[PDB]
Amino acid sequence: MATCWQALWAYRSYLIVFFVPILLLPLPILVPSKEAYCAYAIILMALFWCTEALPLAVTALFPLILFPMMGIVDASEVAVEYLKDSNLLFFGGLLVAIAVEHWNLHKRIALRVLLIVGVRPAPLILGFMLVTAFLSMWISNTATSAMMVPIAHAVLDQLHSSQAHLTQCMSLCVCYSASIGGIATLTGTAPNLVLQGQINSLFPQNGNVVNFASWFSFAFPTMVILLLLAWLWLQILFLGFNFRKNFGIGEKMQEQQQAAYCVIQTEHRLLGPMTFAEKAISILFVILVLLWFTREPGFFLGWGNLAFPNAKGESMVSDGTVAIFIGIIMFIIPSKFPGLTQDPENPGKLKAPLGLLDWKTVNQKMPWNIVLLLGGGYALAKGSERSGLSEWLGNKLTPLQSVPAPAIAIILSLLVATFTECTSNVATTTIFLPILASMAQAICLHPLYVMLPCTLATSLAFMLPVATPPNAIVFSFGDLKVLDMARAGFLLNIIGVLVIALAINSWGIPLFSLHSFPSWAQSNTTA
Amino acid sequence: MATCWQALWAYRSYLIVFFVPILLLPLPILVPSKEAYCAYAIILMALFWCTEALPLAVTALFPLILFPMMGIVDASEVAVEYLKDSNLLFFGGLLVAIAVEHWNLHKRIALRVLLIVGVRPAPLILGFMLVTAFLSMWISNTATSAMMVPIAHAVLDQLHSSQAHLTQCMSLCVCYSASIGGIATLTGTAPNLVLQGQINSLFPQNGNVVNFASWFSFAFPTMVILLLLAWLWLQILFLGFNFRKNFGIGEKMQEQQQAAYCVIQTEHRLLGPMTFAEKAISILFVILVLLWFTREPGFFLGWGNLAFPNAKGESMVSDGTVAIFIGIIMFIIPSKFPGLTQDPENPGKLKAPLGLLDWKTVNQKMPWNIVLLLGGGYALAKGSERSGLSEWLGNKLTPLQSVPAPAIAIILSLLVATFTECTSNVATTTIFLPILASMAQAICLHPLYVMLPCTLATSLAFMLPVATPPNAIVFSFGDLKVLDMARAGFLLNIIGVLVIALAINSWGIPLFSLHSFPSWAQSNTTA
Ligand SMILES: CCCCCCCCCCCCCCCCCC(=O)OC[C@H](COP(=O)(O)O)OC(=O)CCCCCCCCCCCCCCCCC
Ligand SMILES: CCCCCCCCCCCCCCCCCC(=O)OC[C@H](COP(=O)(O)O)OC(=O)CCCCCCCCCCCCCCCCC
Ligand SMILES: CC(C)CCC[C@@H](C)[C@H]1CC[C@H]2[C@@H]3CC=C4C[C@@H](OC(=O)CCC(=O)O)CC[C@]4(C)[C@H]3CC[C@]12C
Ligand SMILES: CC(C)CCC[C@@H](C)[C@H]1CC[C@H]2[C@@H]3CC=C4C[C@@H](OC(=O)CCC(=O)O)CC[C@]4(C)[C@H]3CC[C@]12C
Ligand SMILES: CCCCCc1ccc(/C=C/C(=O)Nc2ccccc2C(=O)O)cc1
Ligand SMILES: CCCCCc1ccc(/C=C/C(=O)Nc2ccccc2C(=O)O)cc1
Repeated sequence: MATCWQALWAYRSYLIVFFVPILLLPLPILVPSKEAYCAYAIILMALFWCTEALPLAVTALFPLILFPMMGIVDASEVAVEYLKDSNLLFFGGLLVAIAVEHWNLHKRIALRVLLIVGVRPAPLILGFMLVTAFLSMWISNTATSAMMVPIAHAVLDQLHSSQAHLTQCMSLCVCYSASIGGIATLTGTAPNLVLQGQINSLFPQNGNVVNFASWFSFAFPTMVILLLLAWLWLQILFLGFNFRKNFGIGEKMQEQQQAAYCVIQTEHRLLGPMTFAEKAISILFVILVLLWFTREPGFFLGWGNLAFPNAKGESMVSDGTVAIFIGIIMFIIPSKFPGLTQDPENPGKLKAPLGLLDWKTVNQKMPWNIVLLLGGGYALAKGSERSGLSEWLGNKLTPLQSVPAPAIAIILSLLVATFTECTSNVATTTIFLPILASMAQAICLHPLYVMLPCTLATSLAFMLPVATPPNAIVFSFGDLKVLDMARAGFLLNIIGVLVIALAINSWGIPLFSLHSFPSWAQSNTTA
Repeated sequence: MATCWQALWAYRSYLIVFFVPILLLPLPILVPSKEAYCAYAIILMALFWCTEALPLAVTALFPLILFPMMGIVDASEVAVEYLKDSNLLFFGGLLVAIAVEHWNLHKRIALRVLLIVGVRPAPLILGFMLVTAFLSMWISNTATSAMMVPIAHAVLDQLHSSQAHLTQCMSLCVCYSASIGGIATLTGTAPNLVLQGQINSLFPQNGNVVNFASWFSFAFPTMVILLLLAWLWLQILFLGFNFRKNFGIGEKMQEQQQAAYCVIQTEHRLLGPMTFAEKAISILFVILVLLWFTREPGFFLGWGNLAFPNAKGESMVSDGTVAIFIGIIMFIIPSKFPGLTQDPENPGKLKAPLGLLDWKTVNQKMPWNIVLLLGGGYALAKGSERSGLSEWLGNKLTPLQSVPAPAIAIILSLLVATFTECTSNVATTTIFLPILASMAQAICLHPLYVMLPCTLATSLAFMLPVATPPNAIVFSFGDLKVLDMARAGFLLNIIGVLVIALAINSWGIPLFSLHSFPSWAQSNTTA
């Protein structure tokens, strides 16, 4: 009787696997098209992540057994989508983070951070949101998340150990600041450069109206307002809304934080002179970031364009090649260089010191499930283009002409920021942007009024682990749930739409003259 | 004085990394072309595998940092070569081998094999060479090596434990029989079907001279002679040439083998009735092989052509899709199905049984280095086509016309079997075969006399771990060296050439009429 409601709650992860793909079978049966077959696979994988029925890397293997056997794409063509260039940037970025962790260099950094900032929950999070968003303005968002996530994990382990929901608030703040901060520069992310392509290709006489100096004046105050509104929402949701326990003001919080800071000062006064392994890894860490800043900056000419150019003039060497090249070097350098030890067998001959990385410790400490989880996001987005789901949704934005013009920028921002959680940012932008230019010419509206919110809203990807590859790197240590990401990222999409709709109707109107319909957007069909 | 020769022998793995890429710099400097830049990367990676200076998966990351920064191919195009379709067949094939190993089913199979064959070294190896070569005639060579290598490893662990150089002789015999046995049928391997394409496309009036019934009559006696000559060479090299210790004849070998067989009979009489986890995995193992036999057989119509066809008529579902689909199912089925246990925290609610596979045991027992080692072989072969190294070597076979005709089949077989150790079998065959047809028409020679040894010699890949993806699967357990493979595979290439040159000059002459220059190979330029 009452034992039936006990057992079925224990079997809740086996009842979802058996009853979710049956309850969605009205979709690929009643509307038999190739677009409905791709929408079935998107809802299915999004429901297996929130309920956590399967492991995260097992659900990412579902495009390998769905897209062939419903006719979307061949099996050999869906297989080469799983190890792209951004997978190797996560691979080589975590080869450095393993050698930092193994030689106790993460205990040196996490004690030097907490001596500067201090044991306070909320100013420590804002200290990590500012450095991550500042770094993401100049390098790729995957290179920032692969570097800052193992550092933010070592600070939390040194905070909790020295004190005897904060670990989810700090893992999400590095995920979100790497995506929010990338929109303040023209070369910050990838869909920002597509808008400069589609403006110079659609309207060839614009006179360079979208350059580095005018995009920065429009999108940098949007980044700062969206950052401080994301810090307030992440603090209210996961930490309390007390706003005095968070900053630690008053008594009974100054008694603990003096007793927590005096442990950190003692723990830092031990672990004295640095070893040879810490001196060689910290030098290789500065060289790795200095080669990321100056590889292809865009506003001057880096070493990736002087040496190694292609026919067009861009770089054949990406950010992943610099990360693999440094991680290979760590297999070569000895760890204790004059370390002639003795071997137990054949006493005889001597033994060599191990390198800064050996394969035995790389095989243990590597998050191999994230490499598959990131690869399952590309195959889910590639099958969305090969079926025609992006083209079908793009041809539904056209009858939105009979809405007043300030409300076309809001409805379009919601539809792009929802749809970009499934697909890629670069492929959504190059499809939608020719459609919105032809729609703006028909209702005597200026372009870059429906194209500028369409470019900024592809970077508001805050819910699912397949959009914005920063979203999957934060699951490398298993202290999160995918429900906890979707619980914080839903209202952050609606906050981010109301900020973009503020920046396009105030301080976006004078520096672009959005009230004129200028003389480079005419055609033979307008007037 | 004498301590200098002690220390430098200990540092032998750091002196090779520093002095091999300096001693080969005369190649990319003196002959500055794009073909010499690709030959430099091939010799470099082949020298780091034999001397074992770096780990096997680290050397496979070298096309990611070589081919971009010497102009061969872009970094984003060399990155999507590392997870192809045959990587996922090794992945899903080892998901089943982990669940077999974890639930002690490998102890049931390894005791049932040794009760049938018996503790004798040399007839046990021939028992594994026959079943592997028979299975490889009907399915892909990667699916046979992914299934038979964990079974042959469990027999050796049960042989050595029940007895108190054989472990290298048995790992290589499953590697070589999966490649040798695949040439006896037309649909056995991939370059065999390319010859039926290039014959029907070059000479359209051949009258179907290469079909299933005539290829089998020519290439099946070649497979059996090459198999028994490979069993004799592997036994002489690794085991002794005593030929009575191997078969175990005489006294002092019948005293041990009766005392070794009586341990196996006792060890098998324990481990009684099978559990639920052994009954569900053994049924999923028969269904996996039954779906591999009948997917796309070629001589009748499988389920891959009836259901899921493409526009041409072939299958959109490959052997990798069947292996992933079974390995996903093992995450769903419970292991002890009415297993309502108790949880220590909240005594209260109950707990669910784990599946047949959980991610904690997959993350430990998976050979993740072989997935990278197999991917480094495709990127090394793809960069050989994008530079033009295969085209350059193909245009050097043309001036071989002024050699007597039985010696053109031997020289060409040596040059293909050497060059195929670096590149792929399918891409070497589709480049070389149009060149040899045009060379055969100019010296009044029959085709399929220089094309039939060119098709059979792309399957004699026995030295390096990048050719024939069976060659990299045998390193999954680390009991081999790459030098031990190259020490057995060098003379097996010269043995395999002298067998092909026997089958093309005896019993290859009457059933193809190779002495006639028939009426379908004429042109406007011949006579
Ligand atoms: C404002 C909050 C900032 C929080 C910053 C969090 C992110 C830190 C990223 C660290 C990146 C490290 C790159 C590699 C470094 C290699 C060198 C190395 O390890 O040397 C040993 C060094 C410790 O040397 P030792 O003291 O001799 O043991 O360890 C370090 O990693 C150095 C500390 C790095 C982080 C410092 C961040 C300071 C930001 C200050 C911003 C302004 C604060 C204003 C408010 C306070 C005013 C007083
Ligand atoms: C000739 C040498 C043959 C050597 C064969 C080596 C390769 C064996 C491949 C085994 C593939 C197993 C697929 C999955 C099986 C699931 C079922 C299962 O495990 O059932 C429990 C079963 C044991 O059941 P139990 O006895 O109740 O514990 O275990 C097995 O896996 C069955 C044994 C499989 C291998 C048998 C090979 C026999 C070949 C005979 C060829 C002719 C020999 C001529 C000379 C001797 C004459 C007397
Ligand atoms: C539940 C787990 C353990 C296994 C996988 C179940 C689902 C995730 C997928 C895998 C195979 C899928 C099926 C693969 C192919 C088809 C055929 C498809 O219809 C056609 O292809 C009709 C013919 C055509 O128009 O081409 C309708 C959906 C369906 C049944 C799919 C329904 C959803 C299925 C069962
Ligand atoms: C030894 C490990 C620790 C680091 C890597 C060393 C070698 C494996 C590779 C990596 C980079 C390679 C270099 C990359 C580029 C070039 C330029 C190349 O010449 C040109 O490209 C000339 C200009 C042109 O014609 O395009 C000659 C080889 C060289 C020096 C390569 C020599 C071999 C190098 C040093
Ligand atoms: C299928 C993919 C989507 C998953 C379903 C889903 C899950 C969560 C949410 C967002 C809930 C939320 O934002 N709730 C709150 C609001 C205001 C204050 C506190 C909360 C709170 O939940 O704590 C939306 C949708
Ligand atoms: C750079 C890639 C090639 C590696 C170099 C290389 C390594 C090994 C060999 C083959 C040696 C061999 O076959 N030797 C023997 C012959 C007859 C009986 C016993 C042996 C024996 O070595 O035990 C050839 C070349």
